[PDB]
Order: sequence, then structure tokens, then C-alpha cells
Amino acid sequence: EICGPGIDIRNDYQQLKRLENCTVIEGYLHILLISKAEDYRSYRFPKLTVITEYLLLFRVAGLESLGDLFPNLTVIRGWKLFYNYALVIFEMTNLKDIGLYNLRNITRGAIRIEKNADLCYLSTVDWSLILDAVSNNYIVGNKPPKECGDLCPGTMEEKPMCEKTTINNEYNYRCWTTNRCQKMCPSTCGKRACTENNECCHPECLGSCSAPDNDTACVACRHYYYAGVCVPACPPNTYRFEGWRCVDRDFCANILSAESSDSEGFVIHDGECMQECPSGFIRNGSQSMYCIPCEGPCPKVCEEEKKTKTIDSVTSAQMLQGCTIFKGNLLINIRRGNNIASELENFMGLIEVVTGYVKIRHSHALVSLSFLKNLRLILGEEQLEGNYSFYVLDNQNLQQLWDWDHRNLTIKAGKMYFAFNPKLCVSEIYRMEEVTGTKGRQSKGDINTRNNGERASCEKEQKLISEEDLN
Ligand SMILES: *[C@@H]1O[C@H](CO[C@@H]2O[C@@H](C)[C@@H](O)[C@@H](O)[C@@H]2O)[C@@H](O[C@@H]2O[C@H](CO)[C@@H](O[C@@H]3O[C@H](CO)[C@@H](O)[C@H](O[C@H]4O[C@H](CO)[C@@H](O)[C@H](O)[C@@H]4O)[C@@H]3O)[C@H](O)[C@H]2NC(C)=O)[C@H](O)[C@H]1NC(C)=O
Ligand SMILES: *[C@@H]1O[C@H](CO[C@@H]2O[C@@H](C)[C@@H](O)[C@@H](O)[C@@H]2O)[C@@H](O[C@@H]2O[C@H](CO)[C@@H](O)[C@H](O)[C@H]2NC(C)=O)[C@H](O)[C@H]1NC(C)=O
Ligand SMILES: *[C@@H]1O[C@H](CO)[C@@H](O)[C@H](O)[C@H]1NC(C)=O
Ligand SMILES: *[C@@H]1O[C@H](CO)[C@@H](O)[C@H](O)[C@H]1NC(C)=O
Repeated sequence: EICGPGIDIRNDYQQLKRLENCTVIEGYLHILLISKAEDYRSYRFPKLTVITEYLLLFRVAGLESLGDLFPNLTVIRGWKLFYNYALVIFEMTNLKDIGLYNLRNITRGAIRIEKNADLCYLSTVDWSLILDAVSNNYIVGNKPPKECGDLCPGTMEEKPMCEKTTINNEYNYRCWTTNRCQKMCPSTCGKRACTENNECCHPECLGSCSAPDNDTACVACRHYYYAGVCVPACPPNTYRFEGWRCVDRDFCANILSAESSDSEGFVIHDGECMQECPSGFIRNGSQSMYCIPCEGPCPKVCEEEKKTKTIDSVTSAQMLQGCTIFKGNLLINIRRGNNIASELENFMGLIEVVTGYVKIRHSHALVSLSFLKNLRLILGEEQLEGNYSFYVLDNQNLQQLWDWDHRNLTIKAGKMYFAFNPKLCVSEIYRMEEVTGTKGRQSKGDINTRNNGERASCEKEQKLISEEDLN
């Protein structure tokens, strides 16, 4: 049967029993960190014929051959890879050979056969028969051919049974083990598979087949599998799923059905049943199976554990990246200021709306609030003591807010307070008021002219600080 998604086997060999019914592993297979006992015997899963992504064996000892486990693995489709590799075999102690003696096609990605001290029967395999892109294989740290002394079936008596290819200007016999030769097909068949008796398969059959010229006798499909048939494409009203099979809509619509997911569910876009809409699309309603183009960066509501996000750096604003709506409060408190105003804007420039309030305090690094490039509205659903939506205090260099000519912003509810911005002419402050519609909701210690703009050419008034500021 089909088992998915990626099976992750490890620490106990006995976990390899999770694989006893799988004929197809829809996803990857990981076998790490296991140690088979020389004492205890062994498993063997002849049912496994296909793995839709990659096969990765890492740091496993006691296993002396993979054909021992998967004597019938025939295709590793490589629909998703472990970093370019469809087949990774690393630090596999004891492994004396690959033995994957029915492996006939790695549809995608390459292979990595690294530090396997005793691995042999390695130079005797013709990976170009199995893989296209052999140039990308990565091989090193295995057992040296001259110490291996491999002999293909027949070599020792005197009736070679294996075929010969040339690999790296060496013309020799190809085989997976001493008793098993690598299978090849009659040239007649061309780019097609063939039976055990060298009979060509249907052009759709991938890997191999039970009866020639029959598209229902495949061991795998070249393209898509469907209703017992290797199809060259999915039939109308059935959709590609996982790169290898066609599934109808109620199947797609019922995939998380054994689970209580609060997430938006599977969608069907461009003929494929997939868990999520394509990059610039959005589901046209919540839990609709239909994806529609966003028409700009897709809407994205960001909301964190705490209510007030305090951005005290450029690194701290990382999470804001991509967001259109910040549900919470922004406390922008940036002191250190190389040039964080273009860096910040690649993080905060997309925010159109803040649901809470915006507090700018101690932000000496800043000269303008213009990196909030998309901010169109502040909702004021939560406000500082006093009823403040917009609160700006102790800002040494702030010269402007936003450009009150090139830009528009609105404060649905709440009011503002300004203090201790020496480079910030009250004029801007007075303009912002008109624009945001917060004009008229302001007390008058709010916009003081004694410590706001005091040291900037402009064009409770002549004092630097006052009792009015202790309020
Ligand atoms: C999300 O998208 C689905 C799928 O719709 C398809 O893709 C969309 C992205 C868009 O391209 C659609 O045009 C396309 O179908 C939407 O499902 C469709 O939903 C509409 C909603 O009513 C259905 O159409 C209706 O069919 C009725 C029965 O035949 C017909 O009576 C209706 O006509 C009456 O109402 C219309 C609509 O307002 C009116 O203009 C007419 O004059 C008349 O009074 C109406 O056409 C489609 O059949 C849909 N179903 C399917 C299976 O495709 C889905 O609604 C949408 N979700 C959200 C939240 O928008
Ligand atoms: C391993 O198997 C694939 C199977 O081919 C598929 O079916 C073809 C008829 C074609 O339409 C492809 O899309 C399918 O992948 C081999 O790769 C295909 O090779 C054919 C012929 O070279 C080529 O036209 C396709 O583009 C290839 N398909 C893909 C996805 O690349 C591949 O060559 C086989 N590897 C070896 C060593 O034989
Ligand atoms: C597989 O099937 C057998 C019998 O149907 C069952 O006992 C075993 O628990 C199953 N293993 C899995 C992983 O399904
Ligand atoms: C292929 O083989 C199956 C069973 O042997 C058969 O029933 C099906 O009809 C065959 N396909 C053709 C085209 O004959």
C-alpha cells in the first residue's frame, strides 16, 4: 500500500517494521542511527517498489546490504531531494554492497555514497543506466576496488553472465553483487522498460513490468498512476498529487479528515491537489479549495505572543517582514543608527495597518518614520494610558514623520502626544494632525512648543522643560 508522508525510522531496528505493508512510500524514507545485532536475524520488505522522493541511510551498522531490506525497490522518483541527492548512503558501517538489484531508475536528483569503509560492488554499477545526471554524483571514502576484489556472476568459474559497459574508460562487467548482475534491456526496446525475459514494456511503464506491451502491468509509472493504469496525464476531474498519481476532489477535500486542523485546508490549483496555494495566490474564501491571484503582496496578518512588539534594532524587525497588518502594538525604540532606514523598510515597509498604537521612544538612530512606507492606518484598538494612539518621546534626531504631501495616514481612534524631539518642527506635528483626522482630540500638553523643535530651524513656550511635562 501507499505509506506517507516521509517515514523517519531510527534508533531501533525494530522500527523497520513500520514498513511492512508499503508498496509505495509517498514521501521520503530516512533510516538513521540504528545498529542491527549480528545475533538477531533480519527483515526484508519485498513489497516496496517505489519511493516518491529520496532514500537516505545514515550511520547504520550491522546492515550488510540494502538489497537485504529492499530487494525490489525499483524507482526513487526524486520528486523532492535531500539537497540535490535522490539517494544518500553515509557512514554505513558493515555495508558490504548496495545490493539494490532491481533499482532501474532514479527519475530525479543524484546520489551520494560517502564514507562507507567496507562498501564494495560499487565500481561495478553503471549509474548512467539508472540516472541521467551522473556528473553530479558525489562518491568518496568507500572501500578501494583493489581491496574489494569484486567478481561479477560467472567471472570466477568461466561463464560471465553479466553485460559490459564502459565507465571512465574502463570496459567491464556490470553487477550489484557476486550473484547478481545489473539488469539491462534489449536495445530493440529503446528508451523503454522490459520484462525479466527482455520483452519491452509499454512506453508508460517505468522501471519494469510483468507483461510486455500492457500499461496495467507496470512496476511503476513514467508519469502518473491512475486506477490501475500508468497514464501519461491525469484524466478529467482527477488531479496530480505528490508528483505521481491522480486523485479526485473529494479525496483532496478529505485528506486531513483524520485530524483536527485549525489550518486552512488543501486546495486544487492548476490541476494539482496540493496543501497550499501557489506563492502569489490566496484562497478566495476561508477553506475554499480555489486559489486566486493576490494583485500585490498577498495579505498577511502578523500577530505575536505578546501584544507590544518592541523593535529595538533591525534584526528585531525581521518577523515584521512580509506583513500587511500588525495586530498588536509597535514600540519603536532604536538608538544605534548606522543607517537603518532602508534596512528597516525591507522589513516594515509593507505594513499598511497597525491595530493597536504606535510608540516611538528613544529612537535616536532615526530622522524620519518614512520606512513605514505602506502604513495607511492606525486603528487605536489599544492605547496608552491617556488615550494615546501615537506617542513620540525623547527622539534626538527625528526631523520628520512621513511626507505630508506624498503620503496619507489615519488614526481611527485615540490621540497623540509629542515630547522631547528637538529636531522636529511642530509644523510637521501640526500637519500630521490634519491628515490623520486626530485634529481636535488633543489636550495641549500633547503638542508642546517648549521641547519639540526647540533646536531646529522652523518658520510653556520659552522654557526647556516644565511642570506640564511632569504630567
Ligand atoms: C471561490 O471560487 C469558487 C470556484 O469558482 C470558480 O473560480 C472562482 C475563483 C471564479 O473564477 C468563479 O467564477 C469560478 O466559478 C466559487 O464557486 C463558484 O461559486 C459561484 C457562487 O455563486 C457559483 O455560481 C453560481 O451558480 C448558481 C447555480 O448555477 C447560479 O445560480 C448563480 O447565479 C446567480 O448568482 C450569480 C452570482 O452572484 C448572479 O450573477 C447570476 O445572475 C444569478 O443570479 C451563480 O452563478 C459557481 O457555480 C461556483 N461553484 C463552482 C463549483 O465552481 C466560490 O463561490 C468562491 N468562494 C468565495 C468565498 O467567493
Ligand atoms: C528515468 O526515468 C525518466 C522517465 O521519463 C518520463 O517519461 C518520459 C516519456 C518524459 O515525458 C519525461 O517527462 C518523464 O520523466 C527519464 O527522464 C525522462 O527522459 C525522457 C527521455 O530522455 C525525457 O524526454 C524526459 O524529459 C525525462 N523526464 C524527466 C522528468 O526528466 C530518465 O531518463 C530515466 N533515467 C535513465 C538513466 O534512464
Ligand atoms: C499492516 O497490516 C497488518 C495486517 O493487515 C497489520 O497487522 C500491521 O499492523 C500493519 N502495519 C501498518 C504499519 O499498517
Ligand atoms: C492487459 O492485461 C490485463 C490483464 O492481463 C488485461 O485484462 C487488459 O485488457 C490488457 N490490456 C490490453 C490492451 O489488452
